[PDB]
Amino acid sequence: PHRYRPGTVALREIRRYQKSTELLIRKLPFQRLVREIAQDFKTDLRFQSSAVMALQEASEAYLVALFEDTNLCAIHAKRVHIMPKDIQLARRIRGERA
Amino acid sequence: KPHRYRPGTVALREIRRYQKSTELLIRKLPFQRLVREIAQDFKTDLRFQSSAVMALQEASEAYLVALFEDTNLCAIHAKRVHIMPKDIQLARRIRGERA
Amino acid sequence: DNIQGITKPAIRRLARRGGVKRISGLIYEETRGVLKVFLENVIRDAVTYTEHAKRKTVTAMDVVYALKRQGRTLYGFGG
Amino acid sequence: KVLRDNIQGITKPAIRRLARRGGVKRISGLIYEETRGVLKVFLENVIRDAVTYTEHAKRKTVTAMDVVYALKRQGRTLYGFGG
Amino acid sequence: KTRSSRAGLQFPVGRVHRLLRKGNYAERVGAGAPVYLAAVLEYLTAEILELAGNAARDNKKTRIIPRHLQLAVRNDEELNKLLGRVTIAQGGVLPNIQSVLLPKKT
Amino acid sequence: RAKAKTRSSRAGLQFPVGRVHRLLRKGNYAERVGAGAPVYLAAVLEYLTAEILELAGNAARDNKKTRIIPRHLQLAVRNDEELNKLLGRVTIAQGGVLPNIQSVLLPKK
Amino acid sequence: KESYAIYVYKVLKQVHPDTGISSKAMSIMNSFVNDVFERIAGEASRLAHYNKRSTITSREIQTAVRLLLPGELAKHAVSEGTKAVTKYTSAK
Amino acid sequence: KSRKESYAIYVYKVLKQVHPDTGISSKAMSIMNSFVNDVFERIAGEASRLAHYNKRSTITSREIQTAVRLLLPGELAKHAVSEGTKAVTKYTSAK
DNA sequence: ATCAATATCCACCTGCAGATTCTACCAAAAGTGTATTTGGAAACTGCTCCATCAAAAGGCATGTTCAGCGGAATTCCGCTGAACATGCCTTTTGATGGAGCAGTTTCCAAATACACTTTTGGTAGAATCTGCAGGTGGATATTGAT
DNA sequence: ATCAATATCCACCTGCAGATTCTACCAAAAGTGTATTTGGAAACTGCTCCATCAAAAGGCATGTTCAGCGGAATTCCGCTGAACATGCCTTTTGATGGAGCAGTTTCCAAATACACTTTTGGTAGAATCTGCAGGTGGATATTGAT
Repeated sequence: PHRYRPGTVALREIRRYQKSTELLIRKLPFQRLVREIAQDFKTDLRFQSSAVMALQEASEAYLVALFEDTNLCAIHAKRVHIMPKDIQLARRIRGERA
Repeated sequence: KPHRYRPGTVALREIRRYQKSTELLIRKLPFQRLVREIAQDFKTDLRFQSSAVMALQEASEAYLVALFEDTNLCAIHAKRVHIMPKDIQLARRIRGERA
Repeated sequence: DNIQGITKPAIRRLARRGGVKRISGLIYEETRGVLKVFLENVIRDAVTYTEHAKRKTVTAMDVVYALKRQGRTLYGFGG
Repeated sequence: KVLRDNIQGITKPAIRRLARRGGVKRISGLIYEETRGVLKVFLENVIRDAVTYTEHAKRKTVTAMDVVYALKRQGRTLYGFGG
Repeated sequence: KTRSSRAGLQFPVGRVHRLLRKGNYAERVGAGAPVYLAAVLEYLTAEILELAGNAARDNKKTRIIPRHLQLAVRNDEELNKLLGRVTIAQGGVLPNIQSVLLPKKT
Repeated sequence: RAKAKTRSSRAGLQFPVGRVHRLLRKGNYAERVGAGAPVYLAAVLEYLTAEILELAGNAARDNKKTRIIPRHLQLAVRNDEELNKLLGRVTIAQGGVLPNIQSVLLPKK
Repeated sequence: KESYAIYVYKVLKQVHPDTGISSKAMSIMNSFVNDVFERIAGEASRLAHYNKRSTITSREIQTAVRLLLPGELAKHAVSEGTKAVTKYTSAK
Repeated sequence: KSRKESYAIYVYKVLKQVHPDTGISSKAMSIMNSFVNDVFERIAGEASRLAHYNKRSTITSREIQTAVRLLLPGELAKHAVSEGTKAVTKYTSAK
């Protein structure tokens, strides 16, 4: 009849993922996405596996850092839950928007 | 019987007014002494072309105006209308001027 | 669709490395959209270096050069 | 003549005007000192590079071009004016 | 005949070819390179001048000033993007007040 | 000896001066490249390389490892104010991030 | 000192025959052309080196233009470039 | 198969002076290689601009020095400058 | 404070994917020496434009009073995220033809390098021309008090 | 909702600073025409390493239950800013000494340009070695229920 409170698990997850460096999105799904998007720019393309990897590393590192800024925006609004408007603010201030 | 504009009516009047014009908003000589002071602390005996000073002023004012827009967006995010130092700080942290 | 291949648990894992403690339900589709815009900008440029070199295979270097002009320099595949 | 405290030459009314151009409606009293601090850092980095270009060319005069190159270095390109 | 007329251009192909050489961009510069580049430059200045001239017109003016150039650039998605890190001296900004800051309700 | 002392040995460097010169030339950076330039440049590159490895090596020792991996390059760079600034817009593959949780997010206690 | 002024002025007359331009605006237009030239040339320069090419041709310039300009401007810039080279090429 | 030049052996040399008993993984060497190339291009680019700004055809050690002061953060620039001055001095003062 | 269920640590163990070691071949470098060339420092100096003092005046900063009202503090509670254990559908891992990425050879369209001829963009300074800043006044909102 | 107080919009008017119009010189371009050199498209080809497939592996989808977040409503304190009086100090029109930027000619330290020789960093195939990633056990801290 034991249960961990919300937040205790989250916190241990943060500890865990800030300790490791492995990729966090699965490879095949990511690969399919990369190929689908590229097909819109030019058909019948091949990818060096190192190219998909470079893409996954840059994408994850890009998203992790965006989540850091998103968190600072949620916190600025006195919240602990990040929301879409937090991401939007961060992007807008970043110039990816204005 | 008296008369008084409400807090906010004047602000909006001013925003419209300044977003409409393009002249520099900081007094000229004060800004020039400021540039001369900071420069001097880096290297003594420097002269400045008057247009180098005007160039720094156009760039500084553009930087500050754009920074306040972002600051404004951070205050609004926190459901406020008053910008505070922490809005300016959040904006600069996100911009990477110290993130 | 495929973008749904990027799952809630993986998006959640990214958020955790970012120090995020609590997550709203609408974050997942928001993330996917941002990820897609990111890949589109970068892949577009990578594919443009590929075509320029007259290849049919996108190389690590094409990606690296693309990340660099997007101001997102990446070390480790050359750069 | 010694130059001191010129950062106070950036008055409260001038800072308010800049915030109006930036669309700001209400301003906390602490904004003025925070902004002066921000301007100072900004001017320090640009003048630092502008003066480095001046010295490299062996000049005693900072030119509009020196400032324009310093702004471009920092990703704040400026048009017209030297700049 | 000038290379600019041969190409049907207003911008100076000769000058651009020379600027290409003195800028040390490569050991060699093909003959088409400067023609193409001059065409592209002429095209972008036509685009911005079309838009700035229109802004001058909306403000009842015959002479384009920095502010008309800024209005034309910030009001155009793509030009705004190409010049996203550029500051036009004496251009000011685009009139724009956040919704939440306007008075009353409804 | 074997009369032919490489430029690097003359300058007292581990980095390749001949290579750096060659690279400055074939890079279209200028019409000419003075003799001192590649020397100065090689020394700067070697210095910065020593600087990061020194710190990355310590980062490895602290984890009881003898082999520097990407993770150790990332910890060394992001924990040094200056290297972090110089590499502020760089992503080191497989480097991860610095352990850091927002104060306001820790347990109520 | 050379400038693109007389050329900017010719294009202005083609798009707005009765509009003039202040010297400051002209100076901004001159910074713009120089800026675009350098950016396009830089991209072309790197493009050549990445491909071990010692020559910059209309082909690198075109790729540089596609990498540098936003969608609709790229399309029209490319058409104008292509057209000027095709015409120039049939003239002699 | 064509040659692929890299700074890896000189990076390894430097590693041994600094930490004789420490090794480096392949992926880490690749990161250091990218690092050297990135710094090289950034410094060369700024020196290039510097010579062009001053209408000079030559990139000398003087341009490398100013490029360095413009690019590196305070203290790093301080040491990097002395390291470079030292090697040029050592180079000149010799046969 | 007292267990009870877990999560976290640490010391030890060892199989192997990845790193270190020795040999051998060689095009590509890098060092060296001679001959020719030149970029740019030095010395002289024309002339722009930067620093500076002068003086007059009103635009605009400063300092005070006083009231409007935003925003933090506090209580309340709807309902959304998060924990958790159930069941398998997708991703991961390793074996395999073949598409191209590259290495190599050929040779011509196209790019230097060189000697003249000719056209033009700059600019020096004259002048003349003209859009609009800026002061003025009055029709038209937009607000604030009631 | 009618009023009064004010700010804003706006077309008309004119002195004038900034602008487009030149006459005339021209150093520097830019163009014309061989002569010489060569970068890189094109065709052919060997070895990678990429796309595809099947079997083994393990992370994700799903629904119930409920802690607890954070927006809604309420309150009131104290800061912000409108209004206003006062007077400084910026702005502006001027003029002047001379620092120091920049044009010009002189000339050698240093860079380019082959040509010949030595060394070296990179690649390939084989053999041997090892740091540490996962795995186990057992201790003990941490968290949640009472």
